Amino acid sequence: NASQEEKFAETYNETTAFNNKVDGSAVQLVSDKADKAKTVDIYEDFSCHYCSQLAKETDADMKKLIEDGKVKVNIRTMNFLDKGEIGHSNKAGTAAYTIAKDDSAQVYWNFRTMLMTEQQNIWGKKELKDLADMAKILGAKDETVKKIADGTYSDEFKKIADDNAKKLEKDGDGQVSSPRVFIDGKEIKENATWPSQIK
Repeated sequence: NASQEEKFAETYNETTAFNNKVDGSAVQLVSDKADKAKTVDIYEDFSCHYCSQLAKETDADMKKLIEDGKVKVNIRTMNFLDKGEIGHSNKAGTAAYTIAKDDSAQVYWNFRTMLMTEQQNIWGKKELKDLADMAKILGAKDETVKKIADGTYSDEFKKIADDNAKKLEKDGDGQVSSPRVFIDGKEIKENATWPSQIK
């Protein structure tokens, strides 16, 4: 509820030292320290439990690898859990994409963490205007908040999600599911420990 959400500003308030941009259908996270960095593709859906668990398990180790220039992470959001409808995966994904495209890496990172951590509490209960309010609490620019509420990128996001599903089908084993992690194009078997592959 509203009073709970005000406190998110304390809860989801990590600092970041990397850049964010949209590259094709990826949200690319990479720092200026990148030095022969490995490309890490992460296919995920904001309604998916195992994606939320993976984020909880790996986000701290991932953040450091990005900051230190060891990896370039492509967050490749999908929306299959909405089963073709415009549901939570699309709304949450659109909101996060809007921040990724127009706003700071720090707000993006904290918003993504929030969506994954709060997943079961918020699934199906947040419209774009509500996600916009959450983005404001987490520091998004005024225009970003407006674009989330307005669904300015809803259609763009539909294509992002479809494009990531198509890429996953081509690059993997043909199955589209999530979460999935690839390092330099090779699928990782135990996703929960992928950061430990990076030396």
